[PDB]
Amino acid sequence: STASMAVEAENFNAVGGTFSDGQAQPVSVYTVNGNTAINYVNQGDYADYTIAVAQAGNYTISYQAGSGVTGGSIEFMVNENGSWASKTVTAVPNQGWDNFQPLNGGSVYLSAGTHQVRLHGAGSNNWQWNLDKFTLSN
Ligand SMILES: OC[C@H]1O[C@@H](O)[C@H](O)[C@H](O[C@@H]2O[C@H]3CO[C@@H]([C@@H]2O)[C@@H]3O[C@@H]2O[C@H](CO)[C@H](O)[C@H](O[C@@H]3O[C@H]4CO[C@@H]([C@@H]3O)[C@@H]4O[C@@H]3O[C@H](CO)[C@H](O)[C@H](O[C@@H]4O[C@H]5CO[C@@H]([C@@H]4O)[C@@H]5O)[C@H]3O)[C@H]2O)[C@H]1O
Ligand SMILES: [Ca+2]
Ligand SMILES: [Ca+2]
Ligand SMILES: [Cl-]
Ligand SMILES: [Cl-]
Ligand SMILES: [Cl-]
Repeated sequence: STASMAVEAENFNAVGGTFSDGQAQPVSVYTVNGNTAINYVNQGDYADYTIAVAQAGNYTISYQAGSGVTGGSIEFMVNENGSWASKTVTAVPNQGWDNFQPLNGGSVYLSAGTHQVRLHGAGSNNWQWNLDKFTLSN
């Protein structure tokens, strides 16, 4: 029943958000120290992923995330019946925008099948967090 899926944050299928950050897209990509990551993530911004799950299970969520402010949080959601269901919300420690640290995101039950996952800038701050990748582990 062991399974592990690392999803690169830069490999979103869509991004969105209202915050005016002056960029071409509401969430941007950059590289630092060979880590490609999403940045310019603001409050209300989100990044959508499609994930194929062979093995049903209660997966643990781990983010490689960083922030340079207090008040960023990653809300992990799954689309269930054309309706986003909030799964976990995780504050991101303020240890520097480029300083990615493993961050425990709680757990989410994923059936065998294909899931739409949303990572949403859920905290109070105008600026939220940067994200290298996240890993789902059973
Ligand atoms: O006599 C007294 C006055 O003298 C006069 O000469 C002056 O006019 C002055 O008047 C004041 O001037 C300042 C001080 O008070 C206000 C008054 O007008 C004014 O305040 C400034 O106003 C600015 C807008 O006009 C700004 O809001 C400024 O705030 C800052 O603006 C930028 C720079 O630093 C941040 C700060 O909010 C903001 O930058 C953003 O900060 C984010 C962290 O908060 C983050 O780093 C953003 O960047 C992102 O970081 C990582 C995530 O994604 C990417 C992205 O680059 C990256 O990986 C960043 O853009 C405010 O102080 C009298 O003194
Ligand atoms: Ca943004
Ligand atoms: Ca990455
Ligand atoms: Cl990926
Ligand atoms: Cl590194
Ligand atoms: Cl769950």
